[PDB]
Amino acid sequence: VAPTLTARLYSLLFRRTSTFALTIVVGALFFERAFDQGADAIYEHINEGKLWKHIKHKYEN
Amino acid sequence: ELVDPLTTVREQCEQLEKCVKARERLELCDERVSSRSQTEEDCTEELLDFLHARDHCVAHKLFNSLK
Amino acid sequence: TSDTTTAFSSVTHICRDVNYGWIIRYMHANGASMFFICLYMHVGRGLYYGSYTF
Amino acid sequence: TNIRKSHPLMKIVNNAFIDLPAPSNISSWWNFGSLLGICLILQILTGLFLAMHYTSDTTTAFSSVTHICRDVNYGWIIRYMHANGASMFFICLYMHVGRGLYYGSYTFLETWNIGVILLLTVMATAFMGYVLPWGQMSFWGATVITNLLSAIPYIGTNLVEWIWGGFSVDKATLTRFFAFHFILPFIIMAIAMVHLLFLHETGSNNPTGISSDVDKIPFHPYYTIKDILGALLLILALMLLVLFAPDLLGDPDNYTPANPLNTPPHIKPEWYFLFAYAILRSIPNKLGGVLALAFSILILALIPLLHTSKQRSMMFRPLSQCLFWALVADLLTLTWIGGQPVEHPYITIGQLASVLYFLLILVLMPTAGTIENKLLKW
Amino acid sequence: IWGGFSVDKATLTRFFAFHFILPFIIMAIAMVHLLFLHETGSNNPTGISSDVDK
Amino acid sequence: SHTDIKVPDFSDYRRPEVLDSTKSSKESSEARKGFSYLVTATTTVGVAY
Amino acid sequence: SDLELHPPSYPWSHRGLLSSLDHTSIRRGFQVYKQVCSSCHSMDYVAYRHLVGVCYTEDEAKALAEEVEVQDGPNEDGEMFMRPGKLSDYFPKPYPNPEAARAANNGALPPDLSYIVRARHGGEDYVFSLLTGYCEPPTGVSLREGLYFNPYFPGQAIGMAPPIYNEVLEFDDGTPATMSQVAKDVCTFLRWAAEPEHDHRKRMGLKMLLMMGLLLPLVYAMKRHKWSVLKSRKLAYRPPK
Amino acid sequence: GRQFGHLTRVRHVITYSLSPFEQRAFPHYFSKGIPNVLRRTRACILRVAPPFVAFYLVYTWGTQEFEKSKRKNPA
Ligand SMILES: CCCCCCCCCCCCCCCCC[C@@H](O)O[C@H](CO[C@H](O)CCCCCCCCCCCCCCC)COP(=O)(O)OCC[N+](C)(C)C
Ligand code: HEC
Ligand code: HEC
Ligand code: HEC
Ligand code: HEC
Ligand SMILES: CO/C(=C/C(N)=O)[C@H](C)[C@H](/C=C/c1csc(-c2csc([C@@H](C)/C=C/C=C/C(C)C)n2)n1)OC
Repeated sequence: VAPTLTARLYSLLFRRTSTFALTIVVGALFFERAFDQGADAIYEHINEGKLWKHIKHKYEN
Repeated sequence: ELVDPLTTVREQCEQLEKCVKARERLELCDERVSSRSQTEEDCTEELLDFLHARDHCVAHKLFNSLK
Repeated sequence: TSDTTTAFSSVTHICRDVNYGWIIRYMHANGASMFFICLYMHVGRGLYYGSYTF
Repeated sequence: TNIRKSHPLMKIVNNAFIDLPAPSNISSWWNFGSLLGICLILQILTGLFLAMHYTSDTTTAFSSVTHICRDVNYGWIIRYMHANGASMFFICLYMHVGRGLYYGSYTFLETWNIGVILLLTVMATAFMGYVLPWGQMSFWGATVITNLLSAIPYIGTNLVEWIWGGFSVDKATLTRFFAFHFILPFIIMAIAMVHLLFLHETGSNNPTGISSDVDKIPFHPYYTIKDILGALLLILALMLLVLFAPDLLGDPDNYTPANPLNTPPHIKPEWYFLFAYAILRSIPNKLGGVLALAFSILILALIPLLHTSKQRSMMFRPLSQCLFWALVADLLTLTWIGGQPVEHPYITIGQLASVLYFLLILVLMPTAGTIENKLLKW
Repeated sequence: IWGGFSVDKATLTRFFAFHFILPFIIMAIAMVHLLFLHETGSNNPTGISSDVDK
Repeated sequence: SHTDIKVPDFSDYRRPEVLDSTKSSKESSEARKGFSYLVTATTTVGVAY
Repeated sequence: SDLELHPPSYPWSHRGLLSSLDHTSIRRGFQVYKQVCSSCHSMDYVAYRHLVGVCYTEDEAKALAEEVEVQDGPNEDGEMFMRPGKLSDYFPKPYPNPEAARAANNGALPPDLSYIVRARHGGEDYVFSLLTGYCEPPTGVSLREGLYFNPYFPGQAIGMAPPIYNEVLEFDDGTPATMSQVAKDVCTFLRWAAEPEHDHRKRMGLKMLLMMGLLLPLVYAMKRHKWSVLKSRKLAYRPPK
Repeated sequence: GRQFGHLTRVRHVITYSLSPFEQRAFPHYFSKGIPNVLRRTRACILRVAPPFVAFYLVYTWGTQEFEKSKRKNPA
């Protein structure tokens, strides 16, 4: 964090509206993965075994 | 044979401060409708008052050890 | 009505049972193509007269 | 020179949403105008996607609604987005009219009277809306309201039967109500753009009621971003209501199909009709009941003729502030009472509040303004 | 566009909704049509400008 | 007389990277735009989802 | 009588402010409809395919479907035949028309059971309270013997005879079939057979709350910085002479 | 409609503004905001609260008078 990470993020990506856009769309794709299942994992913990995804192996051929 | 959790914990509910109090006014209504000639001052009212105090307690503990 | 079961019948219901429904129904059906003759006249005129330059 | 200023389409947008001279000091209370526009559009997009799978006949009306929720992919959200957006649209309407009273905005005659017509139309819409599921409340609510029109002197019965398509709220009425409920939000939108035309002829009012020509700021970016933030809050309030409590505002009777014989014990409007239902039920007479319900809303068209104050806003008017909140708290009373049966404590205070609504607007607040003028030696 | 694997139940009702809305969008697009037009006024049979005889 | 017009002191509002009158703002312009543009980029990313 | 009594608030595994349905107990409750309330109670809006992925697997659901005769569409001959149950079949209609419900179920008409925890005030707590809170008539009032007695019923009397007594079936996977258990499970099934989307909305609602928690401070920050040019502006009036 | 440069006549008012990138979005958010919010509340409590209290007590009495009416006490 030598000339600040935000400063280098500005000069490398935020300056031109093109690389600013590209950072958002690349970022929107990364974030969608880390959030969808990342929030699903928190939804798992409040319903530890009362979901069908946990029951699964009880009725298997 | 067959141990129902409702009636097991309902006995703890019937034995509560505000609960017996509502059975006292139910009984005094009982021994007045039965005692008099041909009234219509019936005890559907006092019945519901007891069940109000009783079933409030029922909900608090009922679900603790239900499989 | 919008369902398969009643779509065809409601259309008939209009023509047969609904007061002056038959006129409304045919006014629509014929107006649809009357709308097309005007569209065709109007586009044609645009070509002929160079109106398209707008 | 500037493309954004001189193009016969971009020019019209620029002068309404971008370069518009707006007051520097408009409250969060000014957000409801845009939030209404969001609400109107939201109802259109959920409405259409609902109209795609919904049927208009008695035989299939209730079932198609279920079909949407159960079978149609993400149909349950679209359905509840609609139902909750309907009343979200009403909270914004109520905030917006209230703000108009408080701040003296009504002095813009044309733009205000158009807004009254917007209100009647959005309410005429929602009343036709709730009938469509064909639940018990759909039918009997439809029955209770329509039957009132039998009271109009010589013209009475012929009118109600004409709106009915028969002698009761029947087969004809459902489908007919659907057609009117499809078209009315579009007419609403057209009337809403004239509303915005008349408005832009003066620009906005502000909290002070003094003219803001000496301190105008451009609608972008200040009000673009203030409306962006405000819309995020609307989605929060609409989505908490949809993803956690989709029936909190909803009546359970509407979850059983309509029965024209078996009439339910309570006849409960959706909350946004409760104050008006109260005003109507309070008066015993048939003709008078409807004429009081009518008067309950058309009264807003009188408020400008009954501006008595030398100042525009209530901001510097303490007596008028108290009389305003009396009107809000009184309207809160009419609401609660409307959702109650016509038994002992409720007949009296419900009738009493009714008199107060009218005495407050027609007499009390016009007097406060005269006194308030006199205290300033004006 | 089908709501399935053929022109089914879904398609009728869906087509109805689109057929209700589209004439209103038509009207809105028709008023812009008239806006752009009034910016020049009408053309005439000759194709010469009529500013000298309006 | 127009020479009396000094700009009111802004220290109360100034971002800390630009509180020093003897310090060049250019040193911190990069980092300062960075923060406010990151907020925006993150916002759009959230809206996009 | 007209005067009422309301259900308490039994602490269900799904009426928590964000919590999903108990999937093991949606299963048990299906059975409590299957050989008990299927003989007087319609469930017209729940099909067999709906049970898949929720409580049972693909095979189990088909296996339960095949258990009864369904009137299938007309053959080539022109008469309606009867076939084993498929996955896409609706839940069996006990009465051909609600008028047959009147004559063959002790005067009164039993209501449709899909959407039951949403059509009665208080919801599942009410149905649990009506099912579990059965008692003997009070003094002064005589129940007309073509009608029973329940305190939770609005009119106190009327209609339904109660099959909620201990063990009307043995539960598939090691579970004691008591009164409070057999009443709980139906309700935990009827919640699902009124609002199936329950879990999804709550899953989405969490995502909405987490999204707003990130978005609301960030948009506010966008607004403030834009508005800051105005919020720190200094005025000075310098009139002449 | 009206546009800038045509709104009204204004003479002798200097305005000093700062760039948003030069300043902080929340200068003293809690140290000034909280003093302000109470000040704002105190300014209006005697003007907004009294009808709501009056409603609340009518609501609480009215509902208490509703239930305590249909039940009897003699024959
Ligand atoms: C109408 C009903 C809906 C209600 C919606 C209400 C909810 C609010 C959400 C509304 C959206 C508001 C967006 C938030 C405003 C942020 C401003 C944003 O638009 O950025 C602007 C510029 O826009 C972006 O740069 C564009 C980025 C594009 C990112 C992609 C977006 C996702 C769309 C996917 C595109 C693919 C098309 C789809 C094909 C199928 C200006 O940026 P600025 O803060 O001034 O910074 C200046 C730029 N610098 C740094 C270079 C100096
Ligand atoms: C199996 C465990 C069930 C469940 C969950 C329910 N029933 Fe019945 N029921 C029957 C009749 C004739 C009535 C009508 C009585 C009246 O006039 O109200 C009912 C009523 C219901 C209700 C509605 C009551 C209410 O909530 O207001 C509910 C929720 C309900 N039942 C659930 C008849 C039968 C029957 C044949 C005699 C059997 C078997 C069942 N019921 C079993 C069940
Ligand atoms: C008669 C009550 C009335 C109703 C109802 C009403 N309007 Fe308004 N509206 C007004 C008035 C008066 C103003 C002027 C407010 C001002 O500038 O202070 C206004 C302002 C607005 C604004 C500008 C932003 C603002 O809030 O000042 C918009 C946008 C708006 N109205 C749209 C709508 C929409 C959409 C509807 C719902 C169809 C509607 N209004 C309902 C009377 C109302
Ligand atoms: C691209 C073909 C085209 C179509 C299709 C078309 N317009 Fe036009 N329209 C034009 C042009 C070009 C003109 C200019 C004609 C001129 O002035 O000579 C015009 C002129 C008109 C005029 C002015 C009167 C006149 O005839 O010059 C009206 C009104 C009109 N259009 C409305 C409509 C309506 C309504 C529709 C159906 C929705 C429509 N038009 C369809 C291109 C067309
Ligand atoms: C595309 C036509 C369409 C538009 C536009 C429309 N809706 Fe609806 N709305 C429907 C249909 C279809 C239903 C019935 C399905 C349902 O209940 O979800 C309905 C349902 C309703 C309901 C009953 C809610 C419920 O589920 O209990 C209300 C209330 C309502 N709409 C109000 C409105 C309002 C207010 C507007 C905006 C002025 C509007 N709608 C816009 C077609 C429309
Ligand atoms: C369809 O029924 C219902 C709908 C609902 N959304 O609550 C309620 C259950 C019902 C309605 C109550 C109610 C009260 S008050 C009202 C209403 C309907 S309509 C209207 C007037 C003011 C509007 C007239 C518009 C006329 C234009 C066409 C010119 N007021 N409806 O309760 C009986």
